[PDB]
Amino acid sequence: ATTPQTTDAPAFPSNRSCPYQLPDGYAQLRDTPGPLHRVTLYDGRQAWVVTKHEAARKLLGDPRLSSNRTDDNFPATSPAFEAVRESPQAFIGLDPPEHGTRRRMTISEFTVKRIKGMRPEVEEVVHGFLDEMLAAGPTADLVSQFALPVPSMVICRLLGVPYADHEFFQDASKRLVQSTDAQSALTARNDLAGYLDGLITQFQTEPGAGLVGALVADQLANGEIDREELISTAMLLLIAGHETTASMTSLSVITLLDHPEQYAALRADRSLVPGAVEELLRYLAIADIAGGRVATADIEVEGQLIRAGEGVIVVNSIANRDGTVYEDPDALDIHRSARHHLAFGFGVHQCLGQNLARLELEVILNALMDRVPTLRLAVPVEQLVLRPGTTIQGVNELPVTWHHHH
Ligand code: HEM
Ligand SMILES: O=C(O)c1ccccc1Nc1cccc(C(F)(F)F)c1
Repeated sequence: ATTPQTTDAPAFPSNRSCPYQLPDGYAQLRDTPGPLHRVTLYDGRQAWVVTKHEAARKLLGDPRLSSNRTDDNFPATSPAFEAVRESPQAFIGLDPPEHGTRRRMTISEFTVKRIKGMRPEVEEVVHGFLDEMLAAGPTADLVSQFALPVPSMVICRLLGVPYADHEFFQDASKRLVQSTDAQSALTARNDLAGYLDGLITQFQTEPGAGLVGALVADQLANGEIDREELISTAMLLLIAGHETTASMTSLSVITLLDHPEQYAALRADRSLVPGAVEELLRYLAIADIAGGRVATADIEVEGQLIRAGEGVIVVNSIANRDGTVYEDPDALDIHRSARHHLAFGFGVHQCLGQNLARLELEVILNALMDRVPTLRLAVPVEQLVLRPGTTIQGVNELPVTWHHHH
C-alpha cells in the first residue's frame, strides 16, 4: 500500500477497552453530526449504523426496517451470526403480524405481576449461590460461581428446563454467543436444538411445568406453532435469560468498583437501587448485537437516504450516550434520570425480559452489598479480558476476593 488508508466506512463493530466507556471509534461516531453513519462489516458489505437517540427510536419503530435475519441483505457482524441467519427464526427475527402471534404466546410469563411475584424466588436463588461462593472462601470467579448460575436457575424454572442439565446448556450457550467462526456457532445451536427437541418429546410424554411445557400442551398440540419454532423460541429465551443478566452483573460490579463514592452512596440508601439499575443499563448497554435491521424500501432520515436492501444497525450504546438527552452522558450518575434509554430497544421488539432483568439486578446488588460489601477485584482492571464487540458485552472471567468474615 502506498496511499493513505483513511476510510469513510470504518470497520464495525469495535472492541471495548474499558467496560463502561465506548470504544474510541464509537465515541467518534457519537460525535459525528447526523443520525446515520456508513461502516464496513467483516465480510466487506457496507451498512448504516444509527448513532443518535431520537433517530434510533424512530427507526426502531419504522415498519420499513425488517428484523428478517434470513434475508440475504441482513447485516451480519461476524461469521458466527450466520448461525442465527440460516436457522429457523424465533420471533425476534419476525415482522408483524407474525411477530405478535408468536410473542403473545410467551408474554404471560413476563407480566409485571408475575415478575413482582418472583421476587422471593430470585432472592432465594441469589442468596444461595452467594452462600456457596462465600463459604468456598476467596478468591472466586464471579462469572462461573454467581453471575451466571443465578439467572440460569431463574430462567430454567420459568421455562421448565431442568437445572440439572445446566452444565450442558450453559456451556452450549457460551459456544453459540461467542464463537468466531460459523461452524462452531452452528454446532452449539444444534446441540441446543437437539437438547430442546428431546425435552419437548419428554414433555410430549408427561406434561411438565414451565412455559415450554405449556407451549407443548397447548399451542403445539393445536398446530399453532411448529416444533422447530418452539425449539427456537425456547432457545432464544434460555440464552437471553441467562447471558444478558450475567453480563450486567459482572460489568456492573467492575463499574461500581471504579466509582466508589456512588457505590457507597448506593449501599447507604437502598431506595437508590432501582435508579442505579436504570443508570447501569443505559451506561453499560451490553446488547449492541441486538440492533440489526434490513430496509425493505427507501427510507429518508434527516437528509440521508437508506435504500431498500441496505443493512442498518441501531447501536444503542452510542444512542444512550447522546448528550442532548443525557446531560454529561459519559458520566455514571446513579441519581440521574436514565428514563427512555435504549439498552432494551424500543418498539415491537423491545426486550421481553426487561423487568425480569431489572428485578434480578436489584436483588443482586442489594445482596452483594448486604453480604459482601468488601468485594473487590483480585486483579487490576486492565488484567481483565473483555469480549469483542461482535457478541454480548462482558467478561468471561472476573477474579474477585473479599475480606473474610465468619
Ligand atoms: C439483562 C439485560 C438485557 C438487555 C440489555 C437486553 C437487551 C435486549 C434488546 C436490545 C433487545 C431488542 C432486540 C431487537 O430490537 O432486535 C432485546 C430483546 C429481547 N430480549 Fe432482552 N435484554 C436483557 C435481558 C433479557 C432477559 C432476562 C430476557 C429473558 C428471556 C430477554 C429476552 C428477550 C427477548 C425474547 C427479546 C426479543 C423480543 C422481540 O423480538 O419481540 N432479555 N433484549
Ligand atoms: O437473536 C436470535 O435469534 C437468538 C437465537 C437463539 C438464541 C439467542 C438469540 N439472541 C440473543 C442472544 C443473547 C441476547 C439477546 C438479547 F440481547 F436480545 F436479549 C438475544
